Amino acid sequence: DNSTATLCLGHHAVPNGTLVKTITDDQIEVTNATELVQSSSTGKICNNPHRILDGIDCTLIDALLGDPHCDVFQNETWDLFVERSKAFSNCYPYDVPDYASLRSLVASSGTLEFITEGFTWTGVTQNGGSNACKRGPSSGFFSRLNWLTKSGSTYPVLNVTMPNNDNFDKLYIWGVHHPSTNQEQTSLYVQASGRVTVSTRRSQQTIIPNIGSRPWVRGLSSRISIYWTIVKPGDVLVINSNGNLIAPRGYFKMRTGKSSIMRSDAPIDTCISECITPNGSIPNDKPFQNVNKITYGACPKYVKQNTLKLATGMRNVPE
Amino acid sequence: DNSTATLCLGHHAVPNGTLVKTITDDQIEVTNATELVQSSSTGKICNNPHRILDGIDCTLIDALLGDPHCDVFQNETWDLFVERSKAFSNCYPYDVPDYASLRSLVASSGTLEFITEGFTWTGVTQNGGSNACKRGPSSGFFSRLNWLTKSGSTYPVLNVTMPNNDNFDKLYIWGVHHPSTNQEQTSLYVQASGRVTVSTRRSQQTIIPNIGSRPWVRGLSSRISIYWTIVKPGDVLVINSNGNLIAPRGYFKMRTGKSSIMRSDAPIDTCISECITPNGSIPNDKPFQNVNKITYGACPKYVKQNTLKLATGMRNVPE
Amino acid sequence: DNSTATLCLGHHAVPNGTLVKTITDDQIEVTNATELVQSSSTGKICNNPHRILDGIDCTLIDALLGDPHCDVFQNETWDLFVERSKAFSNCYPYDVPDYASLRSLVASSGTLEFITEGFTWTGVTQNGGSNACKRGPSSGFFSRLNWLTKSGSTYPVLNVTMPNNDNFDKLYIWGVHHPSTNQEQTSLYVQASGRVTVSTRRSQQTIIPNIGSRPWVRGLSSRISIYWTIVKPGDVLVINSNGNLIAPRGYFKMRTGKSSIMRSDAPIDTCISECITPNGSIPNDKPFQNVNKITYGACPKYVKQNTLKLATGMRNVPE
Amino acid sequence: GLFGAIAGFIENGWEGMIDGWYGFRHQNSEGTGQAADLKSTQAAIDQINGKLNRVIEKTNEKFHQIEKEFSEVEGRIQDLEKYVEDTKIDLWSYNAELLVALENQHTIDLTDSEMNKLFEKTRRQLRENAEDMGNGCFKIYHKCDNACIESIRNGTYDHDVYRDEALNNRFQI
Amino acid sequence: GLFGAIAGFIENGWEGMIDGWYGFRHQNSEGTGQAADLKSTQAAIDQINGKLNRVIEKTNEKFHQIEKEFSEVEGRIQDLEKYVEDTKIDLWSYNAELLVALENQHTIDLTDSEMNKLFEKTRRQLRENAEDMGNGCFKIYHKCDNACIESIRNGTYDHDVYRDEALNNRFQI
Amino acid sequence: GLFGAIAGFIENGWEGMIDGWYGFRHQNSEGTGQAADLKSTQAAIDQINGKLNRVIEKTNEKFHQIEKEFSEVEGRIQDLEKYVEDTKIDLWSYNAELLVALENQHTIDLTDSEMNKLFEKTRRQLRENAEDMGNGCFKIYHKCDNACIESIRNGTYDHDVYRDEALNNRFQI
Ligand SMILES: *[C@@H]1O[C@H](CO[C@@H]2O[C@@H](C)[C@@H](O)[C@@H](O)[C@@H]2O)[C@@H](O[C@@H]2O[C@H](CO)[C@@H](O[C@@H]3O[C@H](CO[C@H]4O[C@H](CO)[C@@H](O)[C@H](O)[C@@H]4O[C@@H]4O[C@H](CO)[C@@H](O[C@@H]5O[C@H](CO)[C@H](O)[C@H](O)[C@H]5O)[C@H](O)[C@H]4NC(C)=O)[C@@H](O)[C@H](O[C@H]4O[C@H](CO)[C@@H](O)[C@H](O)[C@@H]4O[C@@H]4O[C@H](CO)[C@@H](O)[C@H](O)[C@H]4NC(C)=O)[C@@H]3O)[C@H](O)[C@H]2NC(C)=O)[C@H](O)[C@H]1NC(C)=O
Ligand SMILES: *[C@@H]1O[C@H](CO[C@@H]2O[C@@H](C)[C@@H](O)[C@@H](O)[C@@H]2O)[C@@H](O[C@@H]2O[C@H](CO)[C@@H](O[C@@H]3O[C@H](CO[C@H]4O[C@H](CO)[C@@H](O)[C@H](O)[C@@H]4O[C@@H]4O[C@H](CO)[C@@H](O[C@@H]5O[C@H](CO)[C@H](O)[C@H](O)[C@H]5O)[C@H](O)[C@H]4NC(C)=O)[C@@H](O)[C@H](O[C@H]4O[C@H](CO)[C@@H](O)[C@H](O)[C@@H]4O[C@@H]4O[C@H](CO)[C@@H](O)[C@H](O)[C@H]4NC(C)=O)[C@@H]3O)[C@H](O)[C@H]2NC(C)=O)[C@H](O)[C@H]1NC(C)=O
Ligand SMILES: *[C@@H]1O[C@H](CO[C@@H]2O[C@@H](C)[C@@H](O)[C@@H](O)[C@@H]2O)[C@@H](O[C@@H]2O[C@H](CO)[C@@H](O[C@@H]3O[C@H](CO[C@H]4O[C@H](CO)[C@@H](O)[C@H](O)[C@@H]4O[C@@H]4O[C@H](CO)[C@@H](O[C@@H]5O[C@H](CO)[C@H](O)[C@H](O)[C@H]5O)[C@H](O)[C@H]4NC(C)=O)[C@@H](O)[C@H](O[C@H]4O[C@H](CO)[C@@H](O)[C@H](O)[C@@H]4O[C@@H]4O[C@H](CO)[C@@H](O)[C@H](O)[C@H]4NC(C)=O)[C@@H]3O)[C@H](O)[C@H]2NC(C)=O)[C@H](O)[C@H]1NC(C)=O
Ligand SMILES: *[C@@H]1O[C@H](CO)[C@@H](O[C@@H]2O[C@H](CO)[C@@H](O[C@@H]3O[C@H](CO[C@H]4O[C@H](CO)[C@@H](O)[C@H](O)[C@@H]4O)[C@@H](O)[C@H](O)[C@@H]3O)[C@H](O)[C@H]2NC(C)=O)[C@H](O)[C@H]1NC(C)=O
Ligand SMILES: *[C@@H]1O[C@H](CO)[C@@H](O[C@@H]2O[C@H](CO)[C@@H](O[C@@H]3O[C@H](CO[C@H]4O[C@H](CO)[C@@H](O)[C@H](O)[C@@H]4O)[C@@H](O)[C@H](O)[C@@H]3O)[C@H](O)[C@H]2NC(C)=O)[C@H](O)[C@H]1NC(C)=O
Ligand SMILES: *[C@@H]1O[C@H](CO)[C@@H](O[C@@H]2O[C@H](CO)[C@@H](O)[C@H](O)[C@H]2NC(C)=O)[C@H](O)[C@H]1NC(C)=O
Ligand SMILES: *[C@@H]1O[C@H](CO)[C@@H](O[C@@H]2O[C@H](CO)[C@@H](O)[C@H](O)[C@H]2NC(C)=O)[C@H](O)[C@H]1NC(C)=O
Ligand SMILES: *[C@@H]1O[C@H](CO)[C@@H](O[C@@H]2O[C@H](CO)[C@@H](O)[C@H](O)[C@H]2NC(C)=O)[C@H](O)[C@H]1NC(C)=O
Ligand SMILES: *[C@@H]1O[C@H](CO)[C@@H](O)[C@H](O)[C@H]1NC(C)=O
Ligand SMILES: *[C@@H]1O[C@H](CO)[C@@H](O)[C@H](O)[C@H]1NC(C)=O
Ligand SMILES: *[C@@H]1O[C@H](CO)[C@@H](O)[C@H](O)[C@H]1NC(C)=O
Ligand SMILES: *[C@@H]1O[C@H](CO)[C@@H](O)[C@H](O)[C@H]1NC(C)=O
Repeated sequence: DNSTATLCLGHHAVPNGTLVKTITDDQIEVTNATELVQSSSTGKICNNPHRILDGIDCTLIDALLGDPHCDVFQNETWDLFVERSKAFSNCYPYDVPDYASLRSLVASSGTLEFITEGFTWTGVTQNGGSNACKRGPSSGFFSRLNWLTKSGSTYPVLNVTMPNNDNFDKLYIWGVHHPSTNQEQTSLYVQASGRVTVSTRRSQQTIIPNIGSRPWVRGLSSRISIYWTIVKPGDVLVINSNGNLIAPRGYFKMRTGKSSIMRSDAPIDTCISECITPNGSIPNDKPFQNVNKITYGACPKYVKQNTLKLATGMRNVPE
Repeated sequence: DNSTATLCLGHHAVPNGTLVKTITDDQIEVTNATELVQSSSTGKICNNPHRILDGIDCTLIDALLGDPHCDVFQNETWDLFVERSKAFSNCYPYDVPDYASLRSLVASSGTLEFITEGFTWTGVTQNGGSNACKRGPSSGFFSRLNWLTKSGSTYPVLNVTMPNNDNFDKLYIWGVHHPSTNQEQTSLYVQASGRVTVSTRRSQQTIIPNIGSRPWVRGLSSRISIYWTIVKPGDVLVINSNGNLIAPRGYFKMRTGKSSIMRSDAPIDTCISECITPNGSIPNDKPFQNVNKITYGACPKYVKQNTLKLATGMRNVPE
Repeated sequence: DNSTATLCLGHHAVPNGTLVKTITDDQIEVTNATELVQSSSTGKICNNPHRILDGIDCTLIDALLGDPHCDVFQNETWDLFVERSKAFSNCYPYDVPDYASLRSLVASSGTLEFITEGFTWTGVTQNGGSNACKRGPSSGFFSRLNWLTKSGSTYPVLNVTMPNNDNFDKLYIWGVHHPSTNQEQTSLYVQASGRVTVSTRRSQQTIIPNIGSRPWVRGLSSRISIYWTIVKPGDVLVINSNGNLIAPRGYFKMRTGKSSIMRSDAPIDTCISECITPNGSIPNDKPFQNVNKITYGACPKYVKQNTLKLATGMRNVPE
Repeated sequence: GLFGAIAGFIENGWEGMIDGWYGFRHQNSEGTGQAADLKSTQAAIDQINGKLNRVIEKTNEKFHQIEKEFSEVEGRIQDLEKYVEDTKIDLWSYNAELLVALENQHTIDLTDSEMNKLFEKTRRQLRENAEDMGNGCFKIYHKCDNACIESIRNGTYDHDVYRDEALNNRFQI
Repeated sequence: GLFGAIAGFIENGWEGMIDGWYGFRHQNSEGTGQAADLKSTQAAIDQINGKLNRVIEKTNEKFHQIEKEFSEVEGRIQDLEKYVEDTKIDLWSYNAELLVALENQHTIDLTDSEMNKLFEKTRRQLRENAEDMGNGCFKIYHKCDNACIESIRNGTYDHDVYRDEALNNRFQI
Repeated sequence: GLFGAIAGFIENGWEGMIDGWYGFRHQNSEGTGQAADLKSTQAAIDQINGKLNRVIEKTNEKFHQIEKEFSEVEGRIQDLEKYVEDTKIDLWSYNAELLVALENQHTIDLTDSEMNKLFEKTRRQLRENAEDMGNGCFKIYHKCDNACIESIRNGTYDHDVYRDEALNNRFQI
């Protein structure tokens, strides 16, 4: 009875194996890895867990103002407002000095609740309609706006007030008319040079209208410029005008929330996915993502790399 | 006679011990650690080593312009201007287009040194006061501002110059008056439509006044808009006006300081703390802080976490 | 015959050696290192591989508008436009509301191609010149601008269009005149109160001129304000004016490129350096740089440290 | 790897070993064995699991942010919106790149270590009854059947039982 | 720990050992001892201090920054101000989180190593006069009083003196 | 270093060794030798090269950025432009500082390891024919000329040939 024995120690290798980046090695083969960058999408937006509002063919601004074909969106609420590329305006031609900011601040509010207040317009005609903004059989205007023309042939100096006696902020959206011809200017407003002042106690803004031709937008050369004034609790809204004023019917409520807006053409689906991208909803099981820098929800960090393998095994040394 | 001996090697453990985050471990116990996040404050602001100026009931803007109750702040100097929430305005009602920028650029200057320059206002009345801005027994105005009304019944076209023949920058603060009524407009300025142009050789700005009612602020519907123009060494300041001009009395000096401003109600104390926060001063022994993102001085970096233990001992393995 | 032997194992040390920062050590000596922070420059800007354009004594804005001495820069093209500090203006005195933005968007365009479009100006005198802007023998104006005065003694309401029937974006650069005196205002434009509106179908802007003195710049008190309007493919440019209109002769082309602008007085040389800095071109063989935060091309990251040694050898332990 | 076991004194891995990450190939009088060690394999798995969980730990959540695409050309403010967005993406990109670089380097050294721990644990367990050949195998200088090999594997090897026999076998001329 | 000493082949620490970080519990003919090793303890303390100083090293110092709180709703410029502030705080939060993770992991391996260094230092000092039991203890195969144990501790142990006695005690049948 | 070789149990390096990074100083009957080991030096050079390359690896490239210098005082927008630039520079400055800190700590440990690898590889090669003196030298207990030392150096050392002579020389009273 005379013999020895051998005991070898070792680890495992794999036939396949995965290249990985290290500190001293550009590429080096390990037993296994996992992708840290999420780089594909389902292609559609899950209706959960966020409250999504599909704007179909309405932009948030058009919905806000009350473009007749956007009447479905009255008092609507969202976490994400999705603006589709096929959106069109079909009311009176308009433009917004800092369009971007209005679109932003309303997005974040995440509500279109409109409270109608009893403004009194002494000695001027109201509810001015237009063929460029049809409402069913006859013609009309934005729903959240009052078009003021003259009475008989007299358009007085408008002096109205509306104090904020509530505990929330008020958002007033009001406008200014810019007529094509001096001929048009006087027919609606009398005074050939109108003027609109809207103010709180903290600040003000006066807009003087500007007569002249713009290009044909819905058969019209005239324009309406849209403006906004926020009124804090205990402040007051004063409106002055000797002409060219597009009256507000009341205010929008404001909320401090997690809500926002996104341009996307992705369909909407019945599923749950916390992280949304314009490309569709994406899973968030990974730390990093390469889909789109624009995101909504608890998302992975956008990164330039399309792939990033994290070693989940030892160095692979094969036979 | 024959026997052996045993020599063991080992390390120490502790009865208590501290949980710590690692690369492979969410929590794991070590011998001892230190906090890397400073998460508490004294509650008060040390008067050192920074030159702190307690605004008390004055905003920097009110102190700048010369609101009578802010007269103590004439020529004042600071590293940090502290603005209290109990601050009020008690002069003529006013607003500032880009209030924020003014408040900022003056903060950074870190001085309120005002140089009175011999401006000549031909054919107009100066030193206009008001009951909304009382000075001792009678009524007054901002101290750094000249209210120009008309002479007899004539308000000529004001055309004045003031070349910067010094080697430092000049800061000019001037205004425009907005009357409540056309009745008020002509009583002070004659021409029913005033105008103010202020210009260097590099740029310019013209403000046309806007008549109308604002809400009652200290019994007044009228307002004053506040504007600023910086004049480089060699350049010239020109001032035009056919009415509604709130003249400057001279200029403020400018410094490129390490000075700034901070909103806070923390009391001020006799002590030395380099790092300041609106919650009070915080020590800077740690690399990270969780008190407030708003800081002044040599401070730890603001971070989202309240705690971050750094292991200062071995893994703890107890008996 | 009894004998043993000795085999020692060791590593090398060097006589000199280099101090290096570590995780546990402020300074510690190793066998060798390399600089990771690039901290010196050649002093000059290599003419390769980027297309560099030396503005000499012209600014990009002066070159754009057509300041006579900047006539060499017509239709020019750059990857980098280098602005020298010895640059002057020698045409009609001017200012640009948001100068900075104009200078930038044109910088990024990287081209000054100008397309002359046959605009029709009815009942007004064209090609107005000035002695403050000499073109060889006689006087003149900016090359890319048309100065409109009145015909006989009449200046009709100018109403013109220029629809973008191409597939690229158009850049129109146009102006507004601000006369010194009402005496001047009427002599050129008749109507003592001019007005310029320029608009697309999406947005608009009216500029009302402001009469008054500015300081003597090239013997003149008058000014011209410069404005810009981009016109998308399909859109229309409309121009209205009852006076004070500085007409555009046509448009500039737009390119989305890698082009930009830089202030520097470094000479330009014949060499190849991918990375440019106002101090001159710098090599990019290092990941970090301390020369200047302002860079162009594939550059190292600007970093606050002047030096950052990376150990390329073992710890040094000498005899 | 800092310990020079995997891709070190052990020349290659074992594509046969499916039962675990580390283990024993043996050769004795009574034949051949091959079993995977749980305690070292587990250690290497928990740590890699532990570190995977740290990395996958839910990073933060934003909602309303700045716009990141623009149809028009605006200049200064837009320039600033793009530069903010660009430098942000760059710093994350560097974090992501450096993260894996560090993690992977470590994961490698972790596993190398775990292999070395299993070796030195076995070395001590054997005491004077064996010798290090160099290639990650010992020569056990005594009779060591499958039941004997097993006792090493499960940690219950008594070196005294075999010492006199192995010691004596180790010194012959 | 990468070295498998602390929480490895040394099963637990010593709550008793107040005098230092690493040390020696012994058992000889003349009784019991227990002392702490300075050199290894110092080494571990200096590096941990060395790295503490690096972390506490005064970072940067700002003065006039942007505004970070807003009483009014302003839209776009304010959106940009807030987003810039948030992405900054996030990138610092990551740096802080990853810092301690890296530092802590290291601190553990550093102390583990220092433990292992002491063990191997002692192993080499004893040469042929001792054997590794596996639990971080040696069996000194000779007579070794408190004066003898001491000589090991203070690094002045002469193995020749004891070799013949220990060597002879180690190979008996 | 974590392995305690360089600046550890090897008290100093060798300013004489020009030919490489690691190596052998010997002392036999027939005289004195000194050579550098290629394989361990290469391992240590390739890794440091491998990591230098990772660090120098082309970082990104920008073109039109924001303006970073201003001749005028503007307030809010300029405030925001400067703060964006400043916080960007700071995050990079921290990355740059922390990079070399980590890298350098590692480079040191890596080379310490490579030294330890060479040592243990030699220890294993010699088997029973030598003993560790404590200072990174073995005493080869047999006769070992230049041709013998060479065999160790190039890896082709046969311990069987010398075992009987060495083993016998090692135990004499
Ligand atoms: C979107 O939301 C808005 C706001 O709602 C708020 O937010 C949502 C999300 C919810 O949370 C909701 O609970 C919140 O309130 C909704 O807006 C409402 O819309 C309805 C109709 O769609 C409006 O009702 C009509 O009002 C006409 C007159 O209005 C006022 O003004 C006159 C002066 O001209 C006063 O004399 C009146 O009293 C009215 O006064 C208003 O009364 C409200 C209720 O008391 C007040 O609102 C309340 O305010 C308190 C605060 O204290 C709380 O906030 C409450 O929750 C809130 O409701 C409001 O402040 C006050 N306003 C003013 C200015 O004083 C009416 O004339 C008209 O009646 C006709 O129609 C009825 C049929 O539906 C019929 O029963 C009537 O008899 C009458 O019929 C008419 O008769 C004449 C006879 O000559 C005929 O000629 C006519 O042809 C005939 N008409 C018709 C149609 O048959 C309506 O009742 C309501 O005022 C308005 N409220 C607000 C706050 O804006 C909106 O509904 C939501 N949109 C959608 C799509 O869901
Ligand atoms: C805050 O700082 C500001 C600025 O100062 C600077 O900053 C600070 C921080 C320090 O660093 C300081 O050193 C810096 O200089 C200070 O502002 C000063 O305020 C004082 C009063 O508080 C002003 O003095 C009054 O001037 C009146 C006349 O004004 C000028 O204009 C008229 C034309 O209408 C001329 O005829 C005068 O000569 C005055 O001209 C000025 O003279 C200054 C002094 O030389 C010049 O300043 C110097 O400028 C140079 C530039 O090269 C440097 O910059 C210097 O450093 C700087 O000092 C200035 O340029 C020049 N301006 C012009 C446009 O030409 C006087 O009438 C009045 O005198 C009365 O009161 C005296 C009693 O206090 C009395 O002795 C006099 O006799 C006179 O008495 C009056 O007489 C009449 C007779 O008819 C009687 O009926 C009256 O009853 C009687 N009145 C009274 C009250 O008794 C003042 O002396 C000073 O002009 C002003 N300087 C500046 C630069 O703005 C301010 O003091 C600081 N505030 C605080 C709270 O500390
Ligand atoms: C910088 O570039 C710009 C733009 O060019 C573009 O970009 C560059 C980078 C290149 O890629 C280029 O290829 C691109 O096109 C250049 O701008 C050009 O400049 C030249 C001269 O330098 C201009 O030519 C003069 O035009 C006068 C008439 O103007 C027009 O309007 C009248 C009505 O008022 C029409 O009847 C005319 O036909 C002209 O119409 C224009 O014709 C162009 C040619 O087809 C059209 O341009 C083309 O458009 C198409 C689009 O389909 C493509 O884009 C092409 O690439 C582009 O070229 C243009 O659209 C069209 N516009 C309109 C509104 O209809 C002429 O009268 C004048 O001729 C005189 O001078 C000649 C000597 O050179 C001489 O031979 C002629 O006979 C004539 O002589 C005059 O005769 C009278 C008689 O009484 C005498 O009294 C005079 O003394 C005598 N004059 C002289 C000087 O002797 C010119 O030919 C051209 O219009 C202009 N093009 C554009 C697009 O703006 C510029 O050259 C570059 N700068 C530099 C420094 O290089
Ligand atoms: C998720 O959605 C993101 C947003 O859409 C994706 O990023 C975008 O990707 C597209 C690429 O399709 C980029 O669009 C442009 O493509 C054109 C090229 O098309 C034309 O030019 C070629 C020339 O070869 C011509 O032959 C063709 O006929 C076309 O006319 C380029 O000219 C543009 O420069 C641009 O690259 C978007 O720019 C890009 N957006 C961003 C922000 O990067 C994203 O990749 C999607 N990801 C997933 C996973 O779905
Ligand atoms: C140092 O100072 C910083 C600035 O003050 C501190 O940060 C701020 O912390 C406060 C905590 O109060 C936050 O203020 C708000 O808190 C109210 C909660 O009160 C209301 O809600 C409850 C519901 O239970 C209700 O019962 C009450 O009646 C109240 O109506 C919230 O409604 C607000 O949304 C808000 O969170 C600030 O938000 C916060 N600042 C920021 C910028 O987030 C900081 O924590 C201080 N740190 C130290 C160490 O002192
Ligand atoms: C100013 O010019 C515009 C454009 O030349 C004129 O508007 C055009 O009017 C016709 C018929 O009236 C329409 O078919 C075109 O579509 C219009 N073009 C544009 C661009 O709007 C307008 O008539 C002129 N206006 C005045 C007041 O003279
Ligand atoms: C325009 O309306 C305002 C607002 O109602 C009027 O100002 C009020 O005037 C009375 C005294 O006459 C004050 O007691 C109120 O406090 C004022 N209201 C506010 C909101 O300030 C003003 O009288 C009107 N002005 C004109 C020119 O018609
Ligand atoms: C308004 O004042 C300015 C400045 O005093 C006058 O412009 C000066 O005019 C003379 C020649 O007439 C020039 O030598 C000066 O250089 C000018 N000064 C500046 C600052 O430009 C101008 O004449 C006045 N204008 C009116 C309409 O009265
Ligand atoms: C540093 O680089 C190498 C690598 O460590 C070294 O050989 C040399 O001494 C140093 N300097 C050089 C190559 O200039
Ligand atoms: C370990 O293995 C031995 C030999 O095969 C055997 O006696 C027993 O099953 C194991 N020991 C224990 C405690 O389970
Ligand atoms: C080491 O300990 C021994 C035994 O107590 C003693 O001789 C001596 O004091 C110590 N050595 C030195 C160098 O001090
Ligand atoms: C190793 O060295 C020995 C002794 O010098 C020599 O015989 C042999 O050539 C070397 N082996 C190899 C494989 O080169």
